[PDB]
Amino acid sequence: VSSCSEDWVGYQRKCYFISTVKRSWTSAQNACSEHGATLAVIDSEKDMNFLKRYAGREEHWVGLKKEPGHPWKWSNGKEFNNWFNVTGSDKCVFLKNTEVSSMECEKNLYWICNKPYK
Amino acid sequence: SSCSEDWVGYQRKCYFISTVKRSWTSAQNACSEHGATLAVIDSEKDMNFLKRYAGREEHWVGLKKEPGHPWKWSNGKEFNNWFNVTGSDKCVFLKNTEVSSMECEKNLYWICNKPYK
Ligand SMILES: [Cl-]
Ligand SMILES: [Cl-]
Ligand SMILES: [Cl-]
Repeated sequence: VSSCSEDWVGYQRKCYFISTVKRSWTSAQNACSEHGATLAVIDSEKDMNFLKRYAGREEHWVGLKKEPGHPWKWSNGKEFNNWFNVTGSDKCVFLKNTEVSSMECEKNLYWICNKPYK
Repeated sequence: SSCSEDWVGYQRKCYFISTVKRSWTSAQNACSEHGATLAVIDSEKDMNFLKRYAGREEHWVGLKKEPGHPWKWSNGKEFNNWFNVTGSDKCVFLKNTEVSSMECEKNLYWICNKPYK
């Protein structure tokens, strides 16, 4: 048995899936959830650097969302402590090779899921 | 299991992206130190992954042409020219928007790969 599917990317004890189609943050989260994953949680600078580089030119949703009145929360429930900057003031976070920013959640963007190694 | 620490697993191969720029030969030797070779590309999936993994900077991969011999992959498989290598040099590099060639003695980042079981 192996830690990740052959069509997922394994890095630093997490398996990643990068989508081939664009959908809303909520639909993407649902799609990750169908595969025992969440929209990507980023634990380290290593994880961030890998994610931004690979994302490339195109915006990709990741597992971070900010609701007015609540702290920033990762999709696995872990509170986010703002160790990286997120520009803009929209609820849903995306990244790409040159930015980590925010956009309206209903916008159709590519996405990235992750889950622990099996 | 999986690829080792600091390696990336995709399509039953483990990949490693360098943090320093070196000649193609020095790069191949560095890969060899870790049971790998400069990246070999078996499929369109591998190619698309490698170009994305490489990002914006040029990275050496395991394709090289000795001017009296055909093109050959670092794992011994002859290259069937399923993609074009532009430029005018012996050693192949790629990045997210390009596969081309450069003088082998030039210092570029590199990507290693190895199968895995
Ligand atoms: Cl998809
Ligand atoms: Cl290195
Ligand atoms: Cl360097």
